[PDB]
Amino acid sequence: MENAHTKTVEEVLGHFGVNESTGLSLEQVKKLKERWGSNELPAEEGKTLLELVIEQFEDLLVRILLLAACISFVLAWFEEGEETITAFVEPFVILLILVANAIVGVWQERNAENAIEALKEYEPEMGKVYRQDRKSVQRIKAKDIVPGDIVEIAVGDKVPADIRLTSIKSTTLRVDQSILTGESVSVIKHTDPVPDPRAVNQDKKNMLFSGTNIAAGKAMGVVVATGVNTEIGKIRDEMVATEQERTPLQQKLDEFGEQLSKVISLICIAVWIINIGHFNDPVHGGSWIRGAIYYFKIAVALAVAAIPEGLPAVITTCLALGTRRMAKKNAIVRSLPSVETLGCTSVICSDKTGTLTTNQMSVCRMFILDKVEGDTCSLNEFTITGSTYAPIGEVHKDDKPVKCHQYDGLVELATICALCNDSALDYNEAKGVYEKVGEATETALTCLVEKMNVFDTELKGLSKIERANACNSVIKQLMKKEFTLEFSRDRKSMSVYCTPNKPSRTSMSKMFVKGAPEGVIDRCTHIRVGSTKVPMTPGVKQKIMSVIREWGSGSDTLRCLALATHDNPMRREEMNLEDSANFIKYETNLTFVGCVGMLDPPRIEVASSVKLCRQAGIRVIMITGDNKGTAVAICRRIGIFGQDEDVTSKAFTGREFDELNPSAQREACLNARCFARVEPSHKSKIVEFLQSFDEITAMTGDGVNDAPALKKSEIGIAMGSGTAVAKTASEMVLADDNFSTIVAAVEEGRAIYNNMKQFIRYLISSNVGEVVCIFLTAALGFPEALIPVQLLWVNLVTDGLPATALGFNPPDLDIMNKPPRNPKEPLISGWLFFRYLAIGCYVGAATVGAAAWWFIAADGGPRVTFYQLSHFLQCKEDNPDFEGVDCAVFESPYPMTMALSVLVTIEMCNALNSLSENQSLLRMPPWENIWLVGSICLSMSLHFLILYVEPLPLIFQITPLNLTQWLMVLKISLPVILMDETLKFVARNYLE
Ligand SMILES: CC(=O)C1=C(O)N2[C@H](C1=O)[C@H]1c3c[nH]c4cccc(c34)C[C@H]1C2(C)C
Ligand SMILES: [K+]
Ligand SMILES: [Mg+2]
Ligand SMILES: [Mg+2]
Repeated sequence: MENAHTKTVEEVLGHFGVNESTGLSLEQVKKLKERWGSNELPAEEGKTLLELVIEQFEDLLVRILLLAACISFVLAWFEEGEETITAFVEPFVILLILVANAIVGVWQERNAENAIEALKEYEPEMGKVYRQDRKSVQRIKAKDIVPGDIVEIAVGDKVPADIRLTSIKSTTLRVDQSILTGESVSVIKHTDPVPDPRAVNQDKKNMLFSGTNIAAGKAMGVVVATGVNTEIGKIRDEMVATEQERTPLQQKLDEFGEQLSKVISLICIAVWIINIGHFNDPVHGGSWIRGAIYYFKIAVALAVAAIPEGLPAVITTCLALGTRRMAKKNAIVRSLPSVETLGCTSVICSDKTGTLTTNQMSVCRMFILDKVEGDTCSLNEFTITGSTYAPIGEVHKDDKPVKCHQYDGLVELATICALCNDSALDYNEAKGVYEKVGEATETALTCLVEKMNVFDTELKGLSKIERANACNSVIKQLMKKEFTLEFSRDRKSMSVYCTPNKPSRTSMSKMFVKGAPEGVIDRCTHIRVGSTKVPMTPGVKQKIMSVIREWGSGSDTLRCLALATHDNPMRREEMNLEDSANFIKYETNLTFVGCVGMLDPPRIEVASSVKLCRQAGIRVIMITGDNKGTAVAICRRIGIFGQDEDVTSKAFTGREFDELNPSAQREACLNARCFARVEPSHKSKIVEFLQSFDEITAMTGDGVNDAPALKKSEIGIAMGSGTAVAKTASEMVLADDNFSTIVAAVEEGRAIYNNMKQFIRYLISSNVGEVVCIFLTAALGFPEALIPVQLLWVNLVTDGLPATALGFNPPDLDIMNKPPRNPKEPLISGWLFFRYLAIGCYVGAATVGAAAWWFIAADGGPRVTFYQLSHFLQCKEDNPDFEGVDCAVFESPYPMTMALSVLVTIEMCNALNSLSENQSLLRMPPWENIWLVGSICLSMSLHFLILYVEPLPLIFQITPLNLTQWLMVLKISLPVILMDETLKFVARNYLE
């Protein structure tokens, strides 16, 4: 049964045919057990490691390299037995990189924590029900509770299901709804029906929600919904939903893979049509099996040349080195790709309570009476500092520090706050911070007494635990509280009856009252001025409320409590405490002492972080569960709104948002910076609209209610003081709760993005140069210039060192002054594609020309034969036109090691040209990045180690170039820098 909050307790009881006294029977439970099942949150199992590694191989471009792995394994299977050691190097190093990138991709995207497990912690193991088989209350598992059961709930217990309240056994019933509402303040509940079925969970005072706990009181009720039907069940339904979101860089590289896969297939057929016919007259060079061996060797080389192997390594290396840089700022990155996404975020959604505010209530202001003249009175306004429950602070009067031991009106004010309290302060030894005991509102008064220190009690040489209650224990030794008049909804106040201890015969009993200002001071017939007592004037009572109104409804917008006392209370025996309605009569003729305002203070660095995101073009939108008045008040402090700014169309509540038509809801998500009284389902609903607009959203909650908005967001952020559910649902956690890490992570995320796309183009320009080299030798007919074994060493070891160093390029000075980049922007531009194509064509001709140089230059090699070079496959000894030259020169390492040195040297040049896009190398010196110069030296010296170390040149088929051949490769490769510089000059000084 749903929407039972609109129906009376008798109607709901009549729906299940149950008697609230005897509850359900055993035969009716079994009938309800079948249809509604057991009451629990089902668990969502995660994908295992065997399934995640398979999805790495399902990519289209991975299947291309995997295809070349099997072809090279068959090509190495047909090789002669003498060369077998060097033959299997190709398929193994291909399979080596194939498996290496497979596990790196899984280790990168894997989320090791499950949010459903943290959500199932709120399900209580046991519950208390009334059933027909027992005359009294029974205790059973929460799994066996079915809708229609009559349950009893007491203080401290967790609510096993969603329950319609029937009878409240205590005076008032208080609940902690922070699960759904995100707010830690207790809520008063009743049994009366609530109209307006569209009302949110915050507006239903007759319902108990599963996972919440009871702050105080005792009551009973009937279970409307169990299992997934509850409100916590609506949370996990949005938790199990995962769209496999991918960061924009992963999204474009995923598309670039299918765009590259079509080219590799077309280039294979492009060489196949230029392939001389082996079915007609290839001089019968081989058998029918030997005809397809060249097409397989050229396709493997085309795949190894086009596919940028090692790219998953340099990307993952940049993410891990960026995650470590963020951990030093106390930001724990739970998803490696998510450090890049935070650079392009155009909007930041933030929960107010626990994130923008300290979640700990503190007294902001207080006042007492100063002087009374006629019907007009003057007040002394005081302010109290500190954002936390830590009993530290100093009271200021009119912008001057003052000690309150000399104000007798303040001493009695602190007397009321300590003496009438159900709460206490506590110091956590493990957490190292002061926690709260009981109500957070009453705890704010406890801190005030310690921070005021009216009696000048010595606080030095006192333990941190003893310091919590230190100033309260003194007042407890003074006055003895005999009993307490419980808080009741009618009078909106409470009181305590205390008698002095030390002034036994010189003093008499008194009664201290606190409550809502309207209901209290109307029962106050006097005003406390210092230690004296003056009658309450209608002109005085009008001036008193004039201040309390400006505190509640003003730009401050603080909660207020009127503090009054009864000097001559009624006698002990004359008070019968069973009926709660008599308490408003017992508290009367009070003397108004003072009033104390309180607020949940915003965090210190939040207001400064908002101004920085505003300069970066990043909006901030508060989505909270608190009231609209308090939220707008916080937004004016932190800078989201202006003090005089009109919030009319810029702020909405939960029901107001749902009431709008879908066309009106769209406009709100764009222009509205504040959303209050928001159900957890609406937190994800707001973020869902921002994603429909092609915006990159960042959601920072601390709460269980924030979990849907966190999981739905592309990059979520969690507070270290937040619940475990909010941590497992996000990609990032702030351990120190510093909000300035958000603006520091956006700066760290933009520097990575500019460097990532920089080496992405460097590695992608190196591949097009290797395709032109392998396509030109196949069209001309020259022997192989580059072996795919050599290309893998160039793609991984040679080009991986400067590519990783390109991630260390110094960021921009104004980088945080730029608006967020377009998430749909291409990786390459029109002029950038023409440039990488022009550069790739020069290196392709430089490596092919290097092999043609050794043959045609006739220094150390044979003389120049062009017809014999393209036709070299037709060379067999005793054939004319080959007279004078050896037929084995085509397999010599010299032409290949000539092209390999040209390829490596050019890649050291392109690595140097990758410092800045359009800037020159003279105005941007090469030493601006030290890691890049060191990467070139290591990569260049590794090109020597591959030649000289004994086993290496046999598998790679290379030899040293001695003295002279290096001068040919250095003069041919160096113009790459001059050629690229010209393409940068016309783009910088002319194109734009
Ligand atoms: C087994 C494994 O997980 C993988 C791989 O083994 N790889 C990458 C890859 O995902 C491939 C890839 C997919 N999309 C792109 C864009 C740009 C570059 C690459 C890729 C490199 C690819 C390869 C083969 C290195
Ligand atoms: K998420
Ligand atoms: Mg992969
Ligand atoms: Mg919160």
